Amino acid sequence: RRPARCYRYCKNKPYPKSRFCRGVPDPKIRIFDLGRKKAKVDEFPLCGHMVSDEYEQLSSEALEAARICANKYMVKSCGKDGFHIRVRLHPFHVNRINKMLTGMRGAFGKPQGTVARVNIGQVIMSIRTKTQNKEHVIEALRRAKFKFPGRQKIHISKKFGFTKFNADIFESMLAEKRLIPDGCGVKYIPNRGPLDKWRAIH
Amino acid sequence: TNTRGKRRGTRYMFSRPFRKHGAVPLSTYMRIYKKGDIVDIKGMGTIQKGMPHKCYHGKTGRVYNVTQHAVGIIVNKQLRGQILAKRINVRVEHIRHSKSRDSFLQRVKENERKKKEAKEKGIWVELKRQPAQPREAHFVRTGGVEPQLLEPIPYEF
Amino acid sequence: SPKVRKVLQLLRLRQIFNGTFVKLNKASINMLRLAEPYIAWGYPNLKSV
Amino acid sequence: FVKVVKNKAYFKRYQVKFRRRREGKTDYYARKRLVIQDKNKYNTPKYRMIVRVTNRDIICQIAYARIEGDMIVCAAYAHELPKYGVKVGLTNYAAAYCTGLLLARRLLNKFGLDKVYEGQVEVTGDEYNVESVDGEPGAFTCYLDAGLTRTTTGNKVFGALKGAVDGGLSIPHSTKRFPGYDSESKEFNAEVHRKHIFGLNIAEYMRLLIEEDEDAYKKQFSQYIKNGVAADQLEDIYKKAHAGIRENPVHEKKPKKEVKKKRWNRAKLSLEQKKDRVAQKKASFLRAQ
Amino acid sequence: AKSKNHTTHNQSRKWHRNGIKKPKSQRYESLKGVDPKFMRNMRFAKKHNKKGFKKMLANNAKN
Amino acid sequence: NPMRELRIRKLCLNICVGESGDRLTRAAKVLEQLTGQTPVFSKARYTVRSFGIRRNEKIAVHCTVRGAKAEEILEKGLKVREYELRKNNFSDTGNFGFGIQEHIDLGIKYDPSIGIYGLDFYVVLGRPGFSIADKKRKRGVIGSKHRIGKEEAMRWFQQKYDGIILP
RNA sequence: GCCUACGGCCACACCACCCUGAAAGUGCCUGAUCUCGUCUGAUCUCAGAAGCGAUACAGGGUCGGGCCUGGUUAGUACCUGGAUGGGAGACCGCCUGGGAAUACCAGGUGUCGUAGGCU
RNA sequence: UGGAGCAGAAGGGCAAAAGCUCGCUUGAUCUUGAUUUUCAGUAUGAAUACAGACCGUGAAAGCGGGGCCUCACGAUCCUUC
RNA sequence: CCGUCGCAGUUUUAUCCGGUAAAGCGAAUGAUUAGAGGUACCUAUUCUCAAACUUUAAAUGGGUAAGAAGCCCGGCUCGCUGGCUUGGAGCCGGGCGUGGAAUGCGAGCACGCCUAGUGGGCCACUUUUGGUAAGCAGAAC
Ligand SMILES: [Mg+2]
Ligand SMILES: [Mg+2]
Ligand SMILES: [Mg+2]
Ligand SMILES: [Mg+2]
Ligand SMILES: [Mg+2]
Ligand SMILES: [Mg+2]
Ligand SMILES: [Mg+2]
Ligand SMILES: [Mg+2]
Ligand SMILES: [Mg+2]
Ligand SMILES: [Mg+2]
Ligand SMILES: [Mg+2]
Repeated sequence: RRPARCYRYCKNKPYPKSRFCRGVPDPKIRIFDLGRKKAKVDEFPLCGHMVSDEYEQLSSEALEAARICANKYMVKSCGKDGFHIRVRLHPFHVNRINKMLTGMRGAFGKPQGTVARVNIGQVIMSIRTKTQNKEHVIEALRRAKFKFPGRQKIHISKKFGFTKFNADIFESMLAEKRLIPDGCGVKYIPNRGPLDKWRAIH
Repeated sequence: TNTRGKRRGTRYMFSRPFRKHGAVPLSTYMRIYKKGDIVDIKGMGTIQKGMPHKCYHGKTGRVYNVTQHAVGIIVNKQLRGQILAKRINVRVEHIRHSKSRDSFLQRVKENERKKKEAKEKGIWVELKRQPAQPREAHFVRTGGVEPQLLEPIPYEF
Repeated sequence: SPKVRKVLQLLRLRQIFNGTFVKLNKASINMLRLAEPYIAWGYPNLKSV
Repeated sequence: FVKVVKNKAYFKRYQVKFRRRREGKTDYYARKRLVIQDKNKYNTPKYRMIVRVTNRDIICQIAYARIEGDMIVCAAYAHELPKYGVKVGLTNYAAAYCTGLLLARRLLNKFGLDKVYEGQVEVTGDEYNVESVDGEPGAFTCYLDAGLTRTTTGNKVFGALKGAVDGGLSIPHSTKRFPGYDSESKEFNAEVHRKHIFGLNIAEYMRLLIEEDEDAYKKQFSQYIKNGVAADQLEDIYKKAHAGIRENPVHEKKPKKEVKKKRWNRAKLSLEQKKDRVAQKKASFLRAQ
Repeated sequence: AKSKNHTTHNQSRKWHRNGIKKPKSQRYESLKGVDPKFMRNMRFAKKHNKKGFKKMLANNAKN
Repeated sequence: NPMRELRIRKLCLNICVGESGDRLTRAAKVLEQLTGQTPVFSKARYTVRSFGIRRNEKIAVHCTVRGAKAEEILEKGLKVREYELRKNNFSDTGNFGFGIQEHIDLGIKYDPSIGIYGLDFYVVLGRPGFSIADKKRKRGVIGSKHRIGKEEAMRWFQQKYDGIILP
């Protein structure tokens, strides 16, 4: 295919696979969660993200290659069931390609591939694991940067795993029955529902 | 090139608001529109008869003719360099009384009352509206407590 | 700009390096805001007047 | 299992109808065609006759629509007939004609048009339409608000209509829905209509029950016997009512009643009571464990 | 030998070259498109308006 | 209070024939002899090749009885069933029904002209006051503590007819 | 305090469930001779007043759903005008002004007019 | 709460409606002028609101001079009615 | 001359219009990831999106109004309107400038009458379409 230099910038409007854009091939990346996904929230407290710094288009080919490069290092350094990689960029923007060139007469091209439009400060790939595996996530996410264009920086989030709550408050909300784990994440329990649900918790 | 259809591009313009569908409320038909009053124009998709064109949506004009459940409006329409007084016929479901005109007629009723009440007392009151003047001088008490010191916060991720 | 060129005529500033006094109110400061790159105004004292 | 149709997203998108529609009282489709005045009339009142029949009472009103609500001009009820003689049977076609006649005579007495337009003092059940007199004030033009009733031949909404037209009201109508219109021959018989106006269809039923079974005659016409009303007295009872209505059509009410203003419903709980109720339930649940 | 299709680039300058002019507001605007039944009666109101000219002089004297 | 007594609102009989023609007009006379009233033909909603039915083609006949005649036809229907109904015959909405395989047991003598047909007896129960959800003026719901459940329907069948309900 | 008929605004009014309801009213309810309409007086129209508050209806309750209002998110995102600003670029900062919306949290939950009527 | 349908493409609109069914019908009729849209503010096409007739329908208020709205069409000359 | 008409590629005040940016999809349509609970679905959550999706929703922007062509008092005409001077519109007499936002400015005559040239454009900030891109092609200001 063409090099990623041709479809790196978000130059057109988002062109998703819809009833009007038919004939789109299947994306290269199909699995977004790797490792031990069916793990409790207390299993993997630490989480690290691959935050982007460019407003560009990451190809599904680069999303799959960076997924394998990060998985092959977490398996070799943290075991096959000691992490959970979640790719947080689904390729929805379809790329078009013109015919193998009467030159520009009817130049609207046919679908070529799919990219994921990333924003400045948006997470690309997230890895949660034990706290002592902090340096392994930084290196696993660093090796996957070379499989991506542009500039990305590795950030260790203050949240507890893949949840949206800080690690400092997570322990307190668990004791107060405000957070209950449901598989990979937790459910926020407000005080604004029927009281029967409150009796079931306690 | 685009099509010259009458309702081309009126997907959201003539559509009804969210949870505002159904039959038209009755007070819309109970409002009196005399000749010469300033009314707004806003097409309603519930009633397709007597529907104003997409150019007059959001426009304003005065009423010159009144018929059964329909009035005639003199609307200004700038085409290229000639603002044109258009005499259109729309039904009452697509018009509302301009509150700007009613707010001015109330200022006249008060101006005529103030200058009449001031003449009976001999005083002179003002009627001309004045823009927001620069704030006059004033004292600001600290209340004993010092002002809260602010400073830029450090950068976090 | 046409909007800037119209405000500069209402202030009688039709050429470079000319000055006119303006009675400051909300209807005037917003006119001075539409032409900030073209004007350099302030608050003159008595000696300046 | 089955998806909850009335889920959270159901009530978010759910647009309730009008209150009068949710209660099944106002037909808003026929209302805009009945109460809305032409825009070249400029606040000319468009009156209408509101005839409603409950299980025990017949409401006859005359109103015109306004933005702040309908303005009831005159109102006549079938429970006011005991003042004119009719004690029982306040929800029949003969009673509808009375409250309709009372509405037409009470309205004209309020506008002073009672001495100008009298309608048909003698009841014949035939087609009648009041005409305006030159030099005299115009006749009160009104329309019929039938409501949600199936307007078939014989509905009591056309009995009050006939009472209003005979009273002096100028209501456009026809003799097609009056009881006595043969749908096959397409002809209107006025003698059959006069029988329903004076309640002769009740007399033919009271006599038939006496000649068949007293046990059914007493079960069907208990209050007719309690008040002494017989079958041969029906036509003369309503005649004295039709005469007494035209004589004194004005309405008189009681001065006032000073009560203690006792509240009978339950007082709505405040915010402090709802919070404490939850805190007590939370304290009671953790205590039982 | 293609060319340009549509342009409104220099048109705003041409329109404002002489200024966008509104029609001069005239008292007693034209009564075109009014209700013909309304125009009939309004003509009769002016046709017989002199019929009460004597009552007008009598009422003005009372003031 | 007497305003909660379960009663028979209507008995709806159904004879769904596979096809129209002379086979269908015979079943119409069967309901006429039993219910004493003219039946109503039900056209097919859609077309089915396997069932051999075309759209808007009468395939069934149905009636409905309200007064004491509904209790008469139900008594003759429950007699053929030996006054016993399975527990699943009662719906959660308070109604129930059963099927008769031959109309000759209901009281209609067999004749060589018309064939033998099977009916579909369905009883719609109700309390006094269930008409508020059917009238046009001021229509309202029935209410939670007033609609018939499956338990009250089975108990009513075990009391008025003393029938046996199999598990 | 409450109920009718007609309404205006059309969820703060709806929905689920539970509790309570004087008096009148409303409704249920009782019948099919006439009016009228159905396969069937269930609906509809008509006739009536033995029965009760079961339901409808009204009021109240629910750490109720929704809805409504406000806070928060947030001067965040976005944006007018400006620069011989930065950067290979992608884009970003500043100047001049304008300024959001979810999640989250809190509060509220019909109201008004006309006429007649009950405590 | 329309998640169905409304002849068709799509959008909009629509629930005791504009959908479905039924019974009466021919406002899809005869006319004058004004107005809207494409516009040069010319024509055509298609629309809007009246008025004067003559009718339909409904108990009536009303509604209707084609299709729920946005497309579904044609100058001079000539022929024909 | 002040004053008053009249005027404006501009503000202010008052009041309308819109569905773009952004946002949302634990809200509808469409797309989409991973577990959990109850019994392949079903409930409660979770990841990522729309140009031909949207509950929300700007900035900029569009329309109107800011008086004598008015206000107030008293009458007249009508064949329209009609329970009733009841509307409506027109007309007549009398009374009342504090001209009833800021600023600038002379306007009007369908911006009169006749009228040449032009009807190959091109470029830049921003917005934006096709195209890998183009000293490319095509738009808005
Ligand atoms: Mg197109
Ligand atoms: Mg060219
Ligand atoms: Mg071309
Ligand atoms: Mg709640
Ligand atoms: Mg909020
Ligand atoms: Mg006509
Ligand atoms: Mg020229
Ligand atoms: Mg030329
Ligand atoms: Mg050339
Ligand atoms: Mg170019
Ligand atoms: Mg070129």
